Amino acid sequence: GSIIRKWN
Amino acid sequence: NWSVEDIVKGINSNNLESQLQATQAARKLLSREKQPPIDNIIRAGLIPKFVSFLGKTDCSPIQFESAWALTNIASGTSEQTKAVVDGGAIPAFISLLASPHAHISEQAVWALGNIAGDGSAFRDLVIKHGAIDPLLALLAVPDLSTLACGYLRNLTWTLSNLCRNKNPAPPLDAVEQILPTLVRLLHHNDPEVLADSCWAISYLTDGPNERIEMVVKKGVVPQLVKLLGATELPIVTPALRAIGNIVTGTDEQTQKVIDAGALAVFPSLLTNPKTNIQKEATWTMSNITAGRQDQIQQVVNHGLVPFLVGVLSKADFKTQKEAAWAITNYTSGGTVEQIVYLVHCGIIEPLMNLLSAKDTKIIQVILDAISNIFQAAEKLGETEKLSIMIEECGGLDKIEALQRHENESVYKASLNLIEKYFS
Repeated sequence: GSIIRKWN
Repeated sequence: NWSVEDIVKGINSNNLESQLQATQAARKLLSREKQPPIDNIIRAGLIPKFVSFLGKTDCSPIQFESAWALTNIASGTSEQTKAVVDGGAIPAFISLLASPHAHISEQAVWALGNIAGDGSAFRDLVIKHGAIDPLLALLAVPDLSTLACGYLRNLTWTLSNLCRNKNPAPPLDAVEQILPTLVRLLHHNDPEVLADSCWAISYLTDGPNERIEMVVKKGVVPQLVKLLGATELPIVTPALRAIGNIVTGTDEQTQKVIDAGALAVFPSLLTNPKTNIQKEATWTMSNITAGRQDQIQQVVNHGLVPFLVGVLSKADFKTQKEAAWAITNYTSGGTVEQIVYLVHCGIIEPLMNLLSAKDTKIIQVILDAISNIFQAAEKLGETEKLSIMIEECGGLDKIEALQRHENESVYKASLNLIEKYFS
């Protein structure tokens, strides 16, 4: 953290 | 209902009318509900013939029939679409876009939409043949409302396919060129038009922050937020996706989502009966709790912490996994005061309960959240008090049993915790 996660 | 054999006889007579009639037969065949004989038609070598009829400006009816037949082939598998492309269909459909017969122009639109949607290479190949000008030109009217529904919906869906796919994303200059029209469609009153625009916007915002930026610069965020609270699932679904993508960018980009009122829709989104809405809403929230403390504070002000607690307590496991992520991010960037608020809202019990999940990641994520909360407790001296809640809520045993765990990071942090805080 602090962690951005994309996708989708 | 002709045989393939007869359609080929028809098409190979050099008689315009027998040709027209055979093609019409072919088109009805390929529109058949059960298992239309696409491969049969393809194997008979009919495609080049069809592509050729597309150019007969004189019999517009055979232009139409052959367009429709081709469209139904290209609407099939990726190999079937390839056959239409190999047949030379792309430039031929692009010329048709300018047909004076709306029904023919429309067919060409549909065809290019199916070809572009196969994947990024066909998408780009279609762009290279110059499909975009003629497409956008079909929408160059002061008010979209004067266009026929079916027509508009087809145009929107096709443009959406030209925005679709990654590896690579569409050419930037193509995206620049399309955006203003796509933004008009996003503001149209038709539910299907709206859904396909949102899909397009969600395609375009799935990527580097530069991509996100060109979209957000168009001022679409407020309209996205509005669509976020629509009653139609087919609209909400893509709208949530676009919002979710945007908050994966810079904090300033995320701030525009917050500024537009997005957070007020989350009480219901985080409790939405449709599992994927809930899942993606929690995902979105995780990339908001990953932001600045002032942004976390806005999550707090909007009353969303009790909702995160809720989702963490009872939800599809995937959703719960997103919720664990949102708490870890929250405990990371949050102030001590905010972290304290999180505990008071009841985060501990449902956290401890998920340490029983046979999923290595969620365990790593939760234990991470536990450290961050402990370190907050340290700055208050209140480390002991917390230590108790976690035993009282049944966690101590699980953090213990997790010393023996197969993963390294897991038993590493499991042990780290027990020493600092439980002995």
